[PDB]
Parts: sequence; structure tokens; C-alpha cells
Amino acid sequence: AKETFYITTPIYYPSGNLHIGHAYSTVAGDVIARYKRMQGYDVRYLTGTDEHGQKIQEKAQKAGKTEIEYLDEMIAGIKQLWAKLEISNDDFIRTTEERHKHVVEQVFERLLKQGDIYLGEYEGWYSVPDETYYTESQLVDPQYENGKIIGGKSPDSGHEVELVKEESYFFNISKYTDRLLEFYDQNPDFIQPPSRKNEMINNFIKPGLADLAVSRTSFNWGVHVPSNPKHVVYVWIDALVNYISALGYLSDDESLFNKYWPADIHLMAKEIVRFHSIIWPILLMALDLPLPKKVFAHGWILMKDGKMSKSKGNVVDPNILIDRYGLDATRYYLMRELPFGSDGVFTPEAFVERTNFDLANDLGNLVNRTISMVNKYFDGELPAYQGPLHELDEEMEAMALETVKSYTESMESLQFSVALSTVWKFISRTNKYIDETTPWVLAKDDSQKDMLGNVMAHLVENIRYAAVLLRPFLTHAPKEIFEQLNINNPQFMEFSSLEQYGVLTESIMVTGQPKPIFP
Ligand SMILES: Clc1ccc(Nc2nc(NCc3nc4ccccc4[nH]3)nc(N3CCOCC3)n2)c(Cl)c1
Ligand SMILES: [Mg+2]
Repeated sequence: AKETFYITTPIYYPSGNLHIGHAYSTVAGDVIARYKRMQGYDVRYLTGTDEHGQKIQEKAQKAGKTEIEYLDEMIAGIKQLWAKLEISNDDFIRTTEERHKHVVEQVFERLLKQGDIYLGEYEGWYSVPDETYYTESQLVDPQYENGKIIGGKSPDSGHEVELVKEESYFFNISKYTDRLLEFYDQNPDFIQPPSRKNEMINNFIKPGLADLAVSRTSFNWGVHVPSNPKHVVYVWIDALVNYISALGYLSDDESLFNKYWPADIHLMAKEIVRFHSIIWPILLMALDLPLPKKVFAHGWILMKDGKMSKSKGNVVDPNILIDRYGLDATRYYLMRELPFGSDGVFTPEAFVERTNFDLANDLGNLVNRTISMVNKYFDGELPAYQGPLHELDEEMEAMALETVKSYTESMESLQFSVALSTVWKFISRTNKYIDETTPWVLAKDDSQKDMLGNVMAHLVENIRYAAVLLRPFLTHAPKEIFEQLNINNPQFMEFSSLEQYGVLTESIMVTGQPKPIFP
């Protein structure tokens, strides 16, 4: 077998308007997926949607549609974005799918039988419009009476909160506390970034874990608890098991599950990392199922006003960006501007600057300079590579291998903006190499055609290296670079083709008519 690799994005909630940060997750998952497939893994890459709850019932009803009708339309639009981003997801899990709903049912009923889930009462500070409960310390403008909390406001919307008591099934999770802590100890790389682990052991595990209310009686649109249909499965169990339902767990064909579980990486935004680090492995322990090998939270893409939403007036539509500026530009900015363990920022100015200077100038003009010259000096015939003939070739070819080495180390540690900048260090140095070798000077001396060709050989081989490294990130530039150069063998486009510098042992006819990589 190709060794398997299973990567996931969270399931998105179909409110209707998607930012660059929802886009960030799918694009990054895609970079990981494309990269793993290039390394020879049997990849499965999952995304999908969280389709249940009170808020969808309401959305549907305002739009004047049934839930499904409303849902199908939100999802058509979601899947359209991911097609337009060229997300290489192998499947798309909808929580409204029988395959998912059947898992939810069975999972719930089993934890009931085991005695992990019990009937009690939830009490909390509820916000009607937010469809969300808040802790006393999360309240804004709290109201006190003789030292006791009596009311306050939602920190999201600022609507008044109201104390609600309600009947809930509860999943007893603190019973798995010491196992979880042992699982963290035996799996040190589990939580990425790892600085995220202690804040969580501190803030959430050691206080320690409260029983989790996992159903409600207050909505209809959702998976009903079979032994008790008045109760509907709340977000925790419904959303998490997306990752195992998509694989045919507990169906009649569990081959995908047997093949791909456990996941190698759950990728997520930081707001739900706690849920995937604590609740999720505990639920898996309760099901006697293997735990995922890694969970990775990325930061947010912020503005100058500051975090991104419909409300502040700071929403950026990935869609218009692809249209305005091109696909490769958009994918590039997102991956290039979000460091591991940090938030990033969208400025229209920063965007155009990164697209112009990195992509169009550094890369695009290296390619056009190089073809122009092969066409001026050799009428389109690129002399086959020979060896490191020029004083600078030996350390430049070393730099090419060092580029690939340092890129791979960044790709494995999830440090994408660093893998990209490393490639661009090599990009720039290849541009420097034209200035250094001044081919036009060589071109005037007939006894220098060998060296001229050596210089050209290097430039192209340097371009080819950068195109291969960029393939997980950019779905257009690399292919269009290989065509322009008339590198037409699929093998010369793979990672293995980078182990030894100078791979074009025969003459090739670069394009007569080179156009911009980035228009
Ligand atoms: Cl893969 C994945 C994706 C998301 C999440 N978390 C997550 N999602 C959502 N979505 C909206 C939402 N509301 C829902 C109601 C019923 C069923 C599914 C519902 N989904 N809402 C929350 N809330 C946490 C507490 O405040 C209120 C909402 N948490 C998890 Cl744990 C896993
Ligand atoms: Mg009822």
C-alpha cells in the first residue's frame, strides 16, 4: 500500500457569507493534501458542513424555505468556492446525510447504554438572538445585587442574557481526565502549536472538566435521541463525529474508516481547538476508537478594525479576490501572510504588494528574462545541463538542495509562510545570478557559448525546482511554467526529480511566445 494520510478541515456552519479565514482553512488543508500526495501518500482530504440547530430553522424560515431547501442552496455556494479555489477535497460531509445522522444516533445510544451519558438539568446565561449560553465572567455590563450576579449582556451582540434551566443529557468527561493527560504525555506533538497545550491544561483540564450537556429539547432541526426523541443532539457529538461518519463508520461498508482512521491532522481555527483537544479524544475513548495523531489550530486573518466579520464592515470575499487579482495570487497571500502560531492581516495594499513583488516581479520576471534570453542567444534551444561550470554554480546547486531540505522541514512543522519565503530566497538568488553571470556579455564572445549555455541551463533548472516546490501552493503558475519551458515529462515535475541537480540531459525548445505567468 501507499501509506495513508488523512487530513480534515472543520465542518463549516452555513450562515451564508464566507471570509478569507474560512478560505484559509480549506486552502491550507489543500496545501497539506497536495503536498502529501506529491510525497507518495494515499491521501484522503475531508471538508463539509454543520447543518443542524435552531439558527438554521430560523434562517430557512426568514428566507421562506424549508431547512433542506435553504441548506442545499448554502452548500451549492460553499462547494462552488472550494471548486474555484481548486480545493482537492476527496469528499464533502453534510450533517444532514444519513451516513452522518446514523452515526450520531448510534454513538449517542451507546454512550447512554454504557452510562457515559445521563439525564440532568443544564443552567446557564442564555442569549436568544445569539442562540448561545455564556459564563458569568463572559458577560458584558454584568448586573449585581448584594454581590450576586442577576443579569448582564452578551459579549457578542450585547443583547440582554436570561437565566435558563433546561433538561439536558450530559456526557461525563472528567472520568477520562487522567487518560487524556497520559495521552498528551505519550503524544507531545499532539496539540499544534504546542504552546497551546499548557494554557488549556491550566484553564480547562485542571479546574477540572465539567459534565458536558450534549442534547437539548429546544429545537427540532437536528438528530433526535432515539430512546428519547424530545431530546435533540447538541453541537458537540453531532459536529465531531463528522470525521468518522464520512468514512462509513457503522455503516455496511466501513472500508474507508478501516483504511483512514485515525486522522493524521485535524486542521482548525483556534476558537475550536479546545473542543478537538479535549472533548474529541474523550468521546473517541468512550467509543474505544483510536485518537487522532495531530490537531492544528491556525490564527485569524484580521483587518485594521480588527477581527473579521459581516458586522464591522471588514468582510473580504475570496471570490472577488480570485476575480479581481487571480487564483494563484489569492492562494499565495493566504498561505504567505499567516505565520505558524500568529494571526495575520488583510490590507488590499499588502495584497497587491505581495502579488506584484513576489509573484509578478520576482518569479514572473525571472521566467520571462530566462526564456527571452534562451530565445535571443540560442533561438529557443536550451543546451542540456552538463555540470557546475561557472565559479558560482557549485554553491548555487548546493543552495537548490538546501532549499528543498529547508522547505520540507517547514512543511512538516506546518510552517507554511517559512516554506514559501525559503523558496523565494532561491527565486531572488536566481534573479541575482543573471546579474552576476551577465549572459549578454558572454553572448558577444563566440568562445563563451558553452558557458552561456551552462548559465542558461542553471536558470531553467532553478526555475524548475521552484515550480515543483510551489505545486502544493499554486495550481496555475507551476503548470504554466513547465509548458512555457516545454518541460513536458510528468517525472520532471515530482519531488524525487529534485534529489540531483541538473535533470535535462537533452536539448529542449522553450516557448517561441512567452506570456506573463501572472496577468
Ligand atoms: Cl468540526 C466542529 C465544528 C464546530 C464545532 N463547534 C461549534 N460549532 C458550532 N456551530 C454552530 C452550530 N449550532 C448547532 C446546534 C445544533 C447542532 C449543531 C450546531 N452547530 N457551534 C458551536 N457552539 C459552541 C457553543 O456556543 C454555541 C455554538 N460550536 C465543533 Cl465542537 C466541531
Ligand atoms: Mg419536543
